[PDB]
Amino acid sequence: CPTECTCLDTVVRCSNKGLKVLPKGIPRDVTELYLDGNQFTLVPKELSNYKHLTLIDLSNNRISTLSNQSFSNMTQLLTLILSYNRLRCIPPRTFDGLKSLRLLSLHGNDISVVPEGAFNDLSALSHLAIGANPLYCDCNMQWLSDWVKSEYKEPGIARCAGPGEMADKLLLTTPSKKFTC
Amino acid sequence: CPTECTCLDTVVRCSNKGLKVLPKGIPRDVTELYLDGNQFTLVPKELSNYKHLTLIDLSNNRISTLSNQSFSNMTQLLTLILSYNRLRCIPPRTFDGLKSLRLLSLHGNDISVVPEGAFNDLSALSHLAIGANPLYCDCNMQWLSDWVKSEYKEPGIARCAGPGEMADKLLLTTPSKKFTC
Repeated sequence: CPTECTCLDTVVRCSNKGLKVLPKGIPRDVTELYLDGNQFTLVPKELSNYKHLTLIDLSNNRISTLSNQSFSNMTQLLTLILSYNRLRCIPPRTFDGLKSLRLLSLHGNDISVVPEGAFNDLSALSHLAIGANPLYCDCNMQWLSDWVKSEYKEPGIARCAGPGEMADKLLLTTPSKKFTC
Repeated sequence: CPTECTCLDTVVRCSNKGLKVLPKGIPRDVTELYLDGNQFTLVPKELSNYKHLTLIDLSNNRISTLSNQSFSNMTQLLTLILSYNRLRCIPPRTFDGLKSLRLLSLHGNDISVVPEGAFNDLSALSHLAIGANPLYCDCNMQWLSDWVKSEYKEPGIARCAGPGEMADKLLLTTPSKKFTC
């Protein structure tokens, strides 16, 4: 078990420890990894190397960018929590391969645009949190409006920042035809 | 259509209009009612006259209290959004009768206690939002840990404020055995 962490029952906790680098020597069999409340600015490239990992909590960090390699090779991942970071741009293939992912939180970031096709591989995703973001509700967000409107995937919290008449309207219930360019 | 609102084919919006009481003249056939961003202090009991109403949005109001009586007669309701209000605790029968409810948001309140049985009749509930609440995760909250663990319902935002070591711990994955008195 890393010095900075506690390890119990394949669950590894390194929460609120002032970390900006992944602790060395995390158990190979880790299933739940809690890195909330630290000072990471990037997703560590190594998280891909933990082949049993089904939950990642990186909430309340300083993460400003993702790469198309960030969650690569994580076909087993169930829960991905990126709440309360500094995300804005979401690379189009960031979530590729994540065919087991059920829960995704992007709530509390600086996101205006989620590119179409970003959820192409996310066929098991049942619960999206994407509130507390300045969503720009033009035709480029129309696909997401349609996506959340099947089986209550977003909880009526996320709202358009704009433009114009879209101001303060819920992502969930606003008709997809109103998302125009 | 109320003077304080805009209406389109059974959807009635009265958002950000400085209201503290329901506008008079809500059409009898209303299906979605948006009262977000006003100064309501209670859920109006007269909402139960509108028998086709399946979505109520009361986000961003000043609701400090619910009654066991709040949602009497409103059996058809599918969505109830109470985000960003002043709620401290859910009375145990406040959601009785809401057997069709799919989505309930209590996100962004002051809730420390949700009493056992509050979700008894919520057998259709598939998405709960209860993040940004100072949840007090003692034995009186163990049932809620078990409830969110029983099925995929909550995307990993809800957190314990306490007691003690329970501070900052996720409701979703923190073992129910830790919810003690």
